[PDB]
Amino acid sequence: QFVNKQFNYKDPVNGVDIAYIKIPNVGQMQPVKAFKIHNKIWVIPERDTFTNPEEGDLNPPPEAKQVPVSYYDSTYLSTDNEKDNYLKGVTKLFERIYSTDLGRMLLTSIVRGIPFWGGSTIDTELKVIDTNCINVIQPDGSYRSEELNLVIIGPSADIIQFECKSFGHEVLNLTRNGYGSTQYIRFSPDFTFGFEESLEVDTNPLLGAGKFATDPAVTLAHELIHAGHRLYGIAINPNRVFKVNTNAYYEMSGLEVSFEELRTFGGHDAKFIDSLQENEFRLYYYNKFKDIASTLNKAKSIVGTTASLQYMKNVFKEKYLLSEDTSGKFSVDKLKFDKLYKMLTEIYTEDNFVKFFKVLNRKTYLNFDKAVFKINIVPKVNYTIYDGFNLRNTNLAANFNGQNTEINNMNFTKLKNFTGL
Ligand SMILES: [Hg+2]
Repeated sequence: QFVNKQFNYKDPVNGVDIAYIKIPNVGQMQPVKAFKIHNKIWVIPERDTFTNPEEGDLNPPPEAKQVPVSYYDSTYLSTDNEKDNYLKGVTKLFERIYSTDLGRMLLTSIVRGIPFWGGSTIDTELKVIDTNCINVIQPDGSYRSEELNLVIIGPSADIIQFECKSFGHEVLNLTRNGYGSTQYIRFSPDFTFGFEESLEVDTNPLLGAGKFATDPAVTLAHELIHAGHRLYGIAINPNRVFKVNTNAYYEMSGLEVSFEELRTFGGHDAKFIDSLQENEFRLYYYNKFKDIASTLNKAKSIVGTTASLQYMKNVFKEKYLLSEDTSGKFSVDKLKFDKLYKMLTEIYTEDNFVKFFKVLNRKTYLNFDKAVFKINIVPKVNYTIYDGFNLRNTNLAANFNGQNTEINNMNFTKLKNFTGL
């Protein structure tokens, strides 16, 4: 079991795993109630009005601009009951991901993926990077800094814009230099997307109303895979995009999909990135792990009193699977690097999780969303850790009937259609 406490949103704060916290954003903010569901992983059941100064409220953009696939509701996730349900929904989804061998591996890699202590401007000293921590209000009212890897937070204005956010460094590209950084995942367990079972229908923008619902566990896993990349500093620059020439409608609109998203989906999508660049990326991040080992070897003392130099050097030797001689000098073994790189990029994919969940799912990232549904996964009669919607020993166990929004219509309320627009 991944989440040892069944938190209720109204549980009293203790300054340990139920606390009012502040996020290291450049602006001001009122403390927000947060829940530590696992070592290094916190959940904030609030709409993310914090990580991005440009998204400080919940109203859509009124400047003759509006993205087609979007959904707005400024009251969602504003009541204590919604926040309680959000917390239990997210918890349930982590347990579902933890219930599979692949999910356990991913969550283990994510917990191990401590953002690198590269904040020191002096080579002989190892120092944390402040924006990889939160500030936790203690029972005496004072703040203490706590390192963390992952935050699950509510979506911003656009409810169905699920994405990873993280704080940048002035000089460093933390998500693409091997360092990594604390990841804020905007996510909701209260909505899901509809897709079409037929491939030609799913990839056509004019057809389908979204007969089947995506298992939210897959959506979170997709998100967590992205966070794994960025926590290990191997995320592919989103400016590297594949000019889709395999879907006449994508080409018609000149749609480009980032290599990072094709990689995350896996399956055939990941094959659109040809060998020459794949090799280039691998070699690029292999060197970054070399510079990390070269930084560790120069560090002779540590900054602060939270942990010893020896301990932090070992934390990063285990994160990056470095090699260590008797004198403590670290190096990167190409074999072990390729092992970890492939693990994070090819083993952890959305298409692989589909196999472990035994759910129905979009066959490619290169499709067209059909509709968005309101769901409630907290009741065991709706959704279980082990089966998602396809509850065993009911009519929903077979043929993914649980995700069939026409057969299981009581579990889905269609809110918006995207076909045609
Ligand atoms: Hg993400």
